[PDB]
Amino acid sequence: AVKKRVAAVQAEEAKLSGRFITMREATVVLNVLAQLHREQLTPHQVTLLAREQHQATEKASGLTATVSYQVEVKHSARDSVRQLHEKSTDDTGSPDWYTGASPVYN
Amino acid sequence: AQLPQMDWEHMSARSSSDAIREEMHRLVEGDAVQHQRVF
Amino acid sequence: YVPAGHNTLSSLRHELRLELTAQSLKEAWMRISGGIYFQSADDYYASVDGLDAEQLGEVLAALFPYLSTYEAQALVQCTLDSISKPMNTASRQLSRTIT
Amino acid sequence: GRAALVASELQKLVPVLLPLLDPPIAKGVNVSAAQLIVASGHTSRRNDVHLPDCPVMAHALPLTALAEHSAFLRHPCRACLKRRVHFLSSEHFCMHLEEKCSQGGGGMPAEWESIAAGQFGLFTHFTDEFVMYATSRREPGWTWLVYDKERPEGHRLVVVNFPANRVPLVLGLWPLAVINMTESRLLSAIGASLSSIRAQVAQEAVLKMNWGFVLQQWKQAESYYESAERERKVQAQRTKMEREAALAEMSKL
Amino acid sequence: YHAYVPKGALLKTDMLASSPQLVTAVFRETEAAAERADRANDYAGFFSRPRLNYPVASGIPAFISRRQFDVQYNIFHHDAVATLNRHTLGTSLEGHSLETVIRRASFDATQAAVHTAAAEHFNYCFFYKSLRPWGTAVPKQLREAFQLQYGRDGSVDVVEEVKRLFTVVVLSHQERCGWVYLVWTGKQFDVVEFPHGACPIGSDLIPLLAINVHEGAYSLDYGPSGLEQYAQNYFRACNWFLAERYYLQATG
Amino acid sequence: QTDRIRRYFKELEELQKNASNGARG
Ligand SMILES: [Zn+2]
Repeated sequence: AVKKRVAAVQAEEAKLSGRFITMREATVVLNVLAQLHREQLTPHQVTLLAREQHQATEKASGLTATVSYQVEVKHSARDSVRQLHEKSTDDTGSPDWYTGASPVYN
Repeated sequence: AQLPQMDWEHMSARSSSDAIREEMHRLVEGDAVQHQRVF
Repeated sequence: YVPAGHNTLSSLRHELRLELTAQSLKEAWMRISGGIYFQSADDYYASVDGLDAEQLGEVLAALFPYLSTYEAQALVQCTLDSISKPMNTASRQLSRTIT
Repeated sequence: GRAALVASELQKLVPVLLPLLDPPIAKGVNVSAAQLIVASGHTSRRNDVHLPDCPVMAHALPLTALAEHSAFLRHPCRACLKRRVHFLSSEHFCMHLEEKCSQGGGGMPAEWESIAAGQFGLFTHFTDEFVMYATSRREPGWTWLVYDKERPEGHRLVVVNFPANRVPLVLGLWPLAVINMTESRLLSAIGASLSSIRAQVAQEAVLKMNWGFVLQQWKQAESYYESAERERKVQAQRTKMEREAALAEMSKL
Repeated sequence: YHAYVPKGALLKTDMLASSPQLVTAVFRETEAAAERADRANDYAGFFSRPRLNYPVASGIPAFISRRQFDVQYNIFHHDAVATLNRHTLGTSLEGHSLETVIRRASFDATQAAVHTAAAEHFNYCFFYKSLRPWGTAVPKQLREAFQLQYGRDGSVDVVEEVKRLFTVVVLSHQERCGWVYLVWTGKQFDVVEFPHGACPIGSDLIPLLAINVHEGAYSLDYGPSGLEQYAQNYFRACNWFLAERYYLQATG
Repeated sequence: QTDRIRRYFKELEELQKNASNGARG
């Protein structure tokens, strides 16, 4: 248990350092290959889908809605970089939320 | 995409010594002798 | 003896685990692709019929951005090799020898 | 040792990026690095691409030789200086919280034992968790002690070590303390087995730890996360993004 | 005798002024070394500190100091391999070389400690190799490989352009914990940078030179402020033979 | 049972190559 916990610490740190993966962090890559062999692709269609997944990476954002304007309903969406863009700022958008101990530059 | 850093409040559940126990209990239940190689 | 940490009566309806293992990848894929299994990376590549290595390397350098360039390609190859048998190539082989 | 070079180098990168984060920050002078890290952190690959003819992009200029290179400072870029800033800002923030939580010549455990006893059962559990988390470091770096808001009932005062300097603001955590596990620390310890002469720092700093200061920190966070302008701004952003979603979904009819 | 004389001590042309204290203290040490070495061989494991092919009595000449290199080698790498043999001995990946632990517990959280240990271990091995006590003039099969890549209406200073790029990415790494390798990407060269927790085999590249820009790697020799002087000095003690004969098998 | 594993998976691979032409063309 001791060693398994010390790795379970580094198994958190490397994850939050970004370049390390897990089951629901690579399960989408299992899905990538799944549908690439399901609905066949050509190379340039692959580059189009890759630019699609780079536009759904650093700007795609959650809380997507749809109409059934008479009736509308909204629920949350898959991850991105922009959900980090919004979780780094207390979800406030104003990066000066840390009113506590911090050095200042004037 | 599914960014790694985001799912964290679960990745310290591990390094919390509460889930260390709740999974080492399973590992100990599993280290025993078993007589079934497949289903 | 039943090896260590290898669960016997593990199903697919049994919830998915978290450990990056060959067994874990293979069973998660069994859920995911339904029934596709490749005897190597290159069975998958003959199925994809013209998707080179870089054609997935760029896809994944995009998909997860904190990865570096060649590291995207590495995740590519590694998930292949882990749902397959590892590959016989002068790349891996010169890695082994030099190392 | 920071006022030697980093506190002397940062103020020359702050005035040049404060333009490019005007939509984030139009303030001016009163920017704590706790704002530079948060906005000038998420260093983009397609949004903050390298601006054409960038020398720390064309691998002709070292990213560390920017704040002296005026030729870059004239026509700068966003990421090509957002990272340099996201490193030096974070470094000085680590050293700040460091001297602030280390000044433990005063023997004052407070109703801080009450907090931690609620969270563990015993405060030795806490000193042990905190020494384990810094010794079990995937890298010679900085450990942090922070506050979380999703279980803040009893299970709050949560430690985590982070990469070389990435401070637990970039994941939206409220740092309460630091520990110096960097190689500059371990080489100082050497001057007197690594798995031992970093426990010689884990369970050494968790005693040189000025917990009073950190109690001011905990009540600072217990005031921020327990005030009302927090609900205000959060409901504001939760309506802003919801409207930006609805308008976009009602586009191509 | 070499097999008994303890693992760090140094026999001498004994002075014959060997006092009783002079002798009794060194025996007390040797008896300490004896039990720590009967302790090493049960703290020990699969991997070991790669021996180096050259003397390091003093410093690796005109590059590094005796004390500085003994720091890295004796403590930090011994640390790396010791935690690697803490971590791999006893997990489903036990006892196949770094070249297979890296690659089969690579890019993974649930074995993150494992992969970090593995990669850093190798890294140290390769820096060790890539050094040499008085430097190797870049060979003729190699210099032309670098002409084909970094010759832009240029003169004999093309390997100097590559040294330029070396120093450049040394300093464009900032965390002061990591590794800068000149590699061969399977298509072209590129001085890649390296965190603590990665290696050119996690990066699938052919390591051709190994630089160690860890803050601790030069803290004692010049300090953090002499990193440019170090990234220069490293080339009076790099091994372009190792580089080039790896590059040739890399190509074909 | 060993042959049963082998049968199940080869007929799943047959199904996959069937779904290939049935889904893309
Ligand atoms: Zn640039």
